[PDB]
Amino acid sequence: TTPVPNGCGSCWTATGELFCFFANKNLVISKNFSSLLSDRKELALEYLFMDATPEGFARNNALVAEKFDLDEISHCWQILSDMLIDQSDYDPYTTIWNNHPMGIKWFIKEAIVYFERQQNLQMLAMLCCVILSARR
Amino acid sequence: VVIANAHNELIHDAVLDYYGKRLATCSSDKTIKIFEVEGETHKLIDTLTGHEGPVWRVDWAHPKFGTILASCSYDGKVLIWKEENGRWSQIAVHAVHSASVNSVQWAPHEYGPLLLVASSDGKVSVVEFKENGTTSPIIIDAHAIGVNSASWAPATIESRKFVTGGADNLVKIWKYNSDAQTYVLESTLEGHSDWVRDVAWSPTVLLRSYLASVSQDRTCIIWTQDNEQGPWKKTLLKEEKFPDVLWRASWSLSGNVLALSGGDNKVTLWKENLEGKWEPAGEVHQ
Amino acid sequence: VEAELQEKIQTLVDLISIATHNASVYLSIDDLTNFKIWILIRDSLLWDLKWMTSSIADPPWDTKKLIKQLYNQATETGNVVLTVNILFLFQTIYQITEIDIAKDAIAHF
Amino acid sequence: DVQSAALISIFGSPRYFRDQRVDEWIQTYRDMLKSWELFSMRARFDVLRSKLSRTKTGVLTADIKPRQIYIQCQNCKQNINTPKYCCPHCGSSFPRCAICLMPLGTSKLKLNEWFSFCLSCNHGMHAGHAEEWFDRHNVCPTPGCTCQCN
Amino acid sequence: IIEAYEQEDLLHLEVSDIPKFQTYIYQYSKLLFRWGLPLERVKILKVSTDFRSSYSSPYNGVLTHWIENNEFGEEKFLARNCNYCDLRVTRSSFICGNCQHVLHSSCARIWWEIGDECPSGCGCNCPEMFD
Ligand SMILES: [Zn+2]
Ligand SMILES: [Zn+2]
Ligand SMILES: [Zn+2]
Ligand SMILES: [Zn+2]
Ligand SMILES: [Zn+2]
Ligand SMILES: [Zn+2]
Ligand SMILES: [Zn+2]
Repeated sequence: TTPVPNGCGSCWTATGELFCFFANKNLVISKNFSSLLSDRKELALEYLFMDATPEGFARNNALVAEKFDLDEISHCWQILSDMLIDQSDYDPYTTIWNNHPMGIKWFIKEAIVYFERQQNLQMLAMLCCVILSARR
Repeated sequence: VVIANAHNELIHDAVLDYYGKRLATCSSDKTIKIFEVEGETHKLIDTLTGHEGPVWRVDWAHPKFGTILASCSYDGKVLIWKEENGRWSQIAVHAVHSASVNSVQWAPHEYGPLLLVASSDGKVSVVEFKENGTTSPIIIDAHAIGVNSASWAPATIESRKFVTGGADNLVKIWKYNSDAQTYVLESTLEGHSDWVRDVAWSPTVLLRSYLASVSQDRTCIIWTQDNEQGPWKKTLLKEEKFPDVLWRASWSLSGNVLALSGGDNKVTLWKENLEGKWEPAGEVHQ
Repeated sequence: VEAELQEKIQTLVDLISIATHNASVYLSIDDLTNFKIWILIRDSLLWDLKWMTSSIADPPWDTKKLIKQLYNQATETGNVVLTVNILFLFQTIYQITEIDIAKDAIAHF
Repeated sequence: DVQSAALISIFGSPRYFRDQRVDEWIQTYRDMLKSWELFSMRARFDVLRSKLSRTKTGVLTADIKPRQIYIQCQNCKQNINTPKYCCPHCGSSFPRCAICLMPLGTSKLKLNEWFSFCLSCNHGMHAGHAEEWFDRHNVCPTPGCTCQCN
Repeated sequence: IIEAYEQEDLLHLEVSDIPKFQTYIYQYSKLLFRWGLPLERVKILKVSTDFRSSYSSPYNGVLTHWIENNEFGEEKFLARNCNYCDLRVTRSSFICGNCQHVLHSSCARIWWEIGDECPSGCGCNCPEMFD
C-alpha cells in the first residue's frame, strides 16, 4: 500500500529560511520568512543577562529592541528596568515593594500571558532569565 | 540558494541539517546528494548511492551524535550514512520490514540516538544506534493497512511520544510504557476520509501542543491539546478544500507557522491569529 | 479636531514634567520605592505620548492598566500621598475608579 | 658561573658518568630559571637534558618525575586509555563537553583536541571551549557545580 | 523591616510566580544551540539550574584519580605539581595518557605553542600520545 510519490515539500531552518524543492528536472529554492517568526537570532547575539546589574540587563535589552524596531519588547524591557532600579544604600521599603504581589511579579505574570498569546518563546525565556538573574 | 536539476528524475525530500549548513536531497534515482549551502553557494559534495529503490525520506542526526544521516527507500532497507574525515560512508543496515519503509525521523537528542522507522505494511519500528552492540528494534503494529508518516514529540524538559499517521483514515498517538517496555496506544484521532499523508508535531509547546495531519481528501486538521493528558481539539485549516492532494506538513522551528505542500507544486504558509483563525501568511510556488 | 489632539499632547508633555519633578523630589529625600513608581509613570506617559505623536487583554505596560495597578498597590500598602497624587493627575484622562471613590479619597486627604 | 657549567655538563654526564657536582649544577640552574620565572627555558633545558641523556642503545638515563594522575570512569574503575567515545573496559559512555556536546575521544597540538579536566569538580570541556567560556565567566558550566576552575 | 533586612535577595521568587521557567528556558536553549551561540544556552541553563537548586548525567563518570605512590619525603608534595611551573595544580588541568603528568591549562596553552615533548622530559610526544 505504497502511496503516490510526492514531488514538492519544505524544510524550515533556524533563521526562518524556507527551503522548498519542486518537480516539473528538479528545482530547490530558498525563501526568507523571518518576518513571520517572532524569535530572532539578531537579538540573541546582543542580549545580555548576566554580566551587568539587574537594571543593566533590562536597559541593554531595551536598547537592543529599540535599535531593531521592536516597540512593545523595548517598552517591556524599559518598564522592567524601572522596576529593577537599585542603589548603593539599602532601604527596606524597596525590598518590601519588590516582594509585593502587585508589583514586578504581576508584571512578569501578565507579560508571560501576553507573550504566550503572541507565541514569543525568546521573550518568554528572556523574561524568565532576567527575573531569575535579578534575584541574586 | 537556487539549485537546478539536482537529480535527473523526480525529487522526494530535501532536509537541511541541524545548523542549516548542509542539505540532504534524496530522489527516485536511488541517489542522495549532500550540498554545502553556506551563504548562497550550493556546491555539491557527494553522490551517495546505496539504495536499490527510490529513496523517500532522509533525516540528519543531532551533532551530539556526529554527522549521521539516515535514509529510507522503497526496498525496505534503512541505510545510515556517517561522514568521517570528509569520507561519507554507510555504517549500519536496518532491513526489518517486509514492505517499503515510508517515514524515517530521528528522536530528540535527549532520548538517545533513536530512529523512528515507519513502513507501508502498517508496522513501525524504533531502533537505537549505539556503538557496535546494536539493539533489537521494538516493533508494534501501528495501523492495519499502512503507515505513511511518523514524527516525534519534542522533549520540553531535560514520557516519550510520537505521532503515527496511517493509511486507514486515522492518526494515532503512542506513549512509552516502562512496564511493558514498548509503546502503548495513548489516543486515537479520526478526522480524515483518506490516507493520512504527513503528521507533524510542533517543536515548541507554549500553552498548547500542536499537530498538523494532512491526507488525500484535500484537507488539513490542526489537533491541539491544552493539558499534558487531555482531549484533542479538532479544527480545520480552511473552510474550503485544497486544490490537490496534500503531501507534507512542516512546522516552523519557533513560532507555530505551518508549511503545507499540496499536489499543485505550491507551498502554502499558515500563521494563527490571536483569536485562533488560521490566516494564510505566504505562498511559495516553483 | 486637531485642537483636541494638540491639547492632549500638551497635557501629556507637562504631565511628564510633573512626573519628573515628583521623581526628583522623592530622590531628594532618598526613598527609592516611590521614585521607581514615578519613573514608571513617566515612562508610561512617554509611551502614550510617542503613540499619540506617531498616530485578548491589554499588555501590563499599557498606560491605564499600569497606572491603575500602581494605584491599587499604593492604596493596599497605605501610601496616601501617592494614590492621591495619581487621583489628581490621572483621573480624567485615565478612568481609574468611580468618581465617588476618587472624590472620597481627596476629601479624606 | 653555574649556567655554563650546567649547559656544558649536560652533554656528557648522565650519558656516561654519574657525579654529584653535575646534579648540583643542574638543580641550581633549574632553581635559578624558576626564580627568574623563566619556566619556558627550564622546560627547554629539561627536554635538552632528556635528549642528551640518550645512550647509543637509546635508553634514557635521566631522572624523570614519577607518574602522577590517571583517569577513571567509576563504572568499571579502570583507566580509560592504555599507555572510540566509550570506555574500553566496560563500554560506558564518556562525559560530553558542556558547550558543543561532543564526547571524549580515546585511541602541533591544536587547542580543540584535549579536555581540560578540573581536579575538583571532575567536569571536562575542550580547551578551546574552556578558554572561550572561562574568559567571560568564572563558574563551572555544568548544571549544578559551583567551582571556579579559572 | 526586619524581614527585609533578613533577605539577601532582591526578590523572593517562587515556583508559583514563574510556573514554566524550566520548559521555556530549555526550549530557548535548544533554539540557541541551533544558532551559532553555544555559550548562551549554557548560561541560561546555568541560571535555570541555579534557581532549581535554590528552591530545592551527561557530565559524570570520569573522576581524576591521583596515583597513590608510597613515598616518604618531598616527592609526596611533588606528585601534585605542574610540570611547567612546579606549582600545585587543583583546577583546570591537562592530562596525557601515555605519560601520567599534569599541566595547568595556562601552562599547557603556553607550552604547546613552543614545545613538542613533555616539559618534565620523559620523552613522551604528548600532542600525539595523550589519548
Ligand atoms: Zn569502564
Ligand atoms: Zn567541546
Ligand atoms: Zn564542575
Ligand atoms: Zn572545577
Ligand atoms: Zn603550571
Ligand atoms: Zn610526561
Ligand atoms: Zn605524555
